[PDB]
Amino acid sequence: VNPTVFFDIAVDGEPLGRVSFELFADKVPKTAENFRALSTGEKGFGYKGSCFHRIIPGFMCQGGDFTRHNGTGGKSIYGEKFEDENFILKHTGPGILSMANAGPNTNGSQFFICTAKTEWLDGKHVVFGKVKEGMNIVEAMERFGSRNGKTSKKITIADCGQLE
Ligand SMILES: CC(C)[C@@H]1NC(=O)CCCC/C=C/C=C/CCOC(=O)[C@@H]2CCCN(N2)C(=O)[C@H](Cc2cccc(O)c2)NC1=O
Repeated sequence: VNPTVFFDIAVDGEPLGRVSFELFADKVPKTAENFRALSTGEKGFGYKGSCFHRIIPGFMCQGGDFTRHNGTGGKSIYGEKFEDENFILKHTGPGILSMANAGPNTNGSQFFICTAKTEWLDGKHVVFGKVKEGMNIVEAMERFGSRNGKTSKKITIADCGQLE
């Protein structure tokens, strides 16, 4: 009933490991579906081959700009940015998957993975999933970030899809 999807993470093209996510389709169906479909690539576009453009150790890893690859782009499966679905789920700790945005109701494809409890994001960013397996891989990804977020190596989603 709740999809599981995975990313295979690579560092400058070399496999690091697999991160899998439970998507909370029972609580945020529209936001979950967006990420799910972009993870399978089923519409002809999505996350495969894209990079994590901003990694800030102790805070979060942000990705999802598969159109411009620099953090300015990305697009939802809905033909336009979409509304903040709800704010039921909170940023409770490491592993929380949540939507990046440019203000209220501007969800696209960019998302972030928390690497700490970030409760100050509640009510601003829509939480729609959590890491299930491979949190250690997300932690390792932090090695390649910095205080301002620029990455020291290219951190990419070499492959991704749905497991369940
Ligand atoms: C999706 C994309 C088109 C979007 N871009 C625009 O709004 C234009 C200007 C961005 C300025 C960038 C600031 C970066 C600051 C570094 C620390 O915080 C971040 O990395 C945040 C973490 C939550 C997810 N997120 N970026 C975003 O959603 C950020 C906005 C943000 C910044 C800081 C705190 C915060 O809660 C939210 N938005 C974006 O990245």
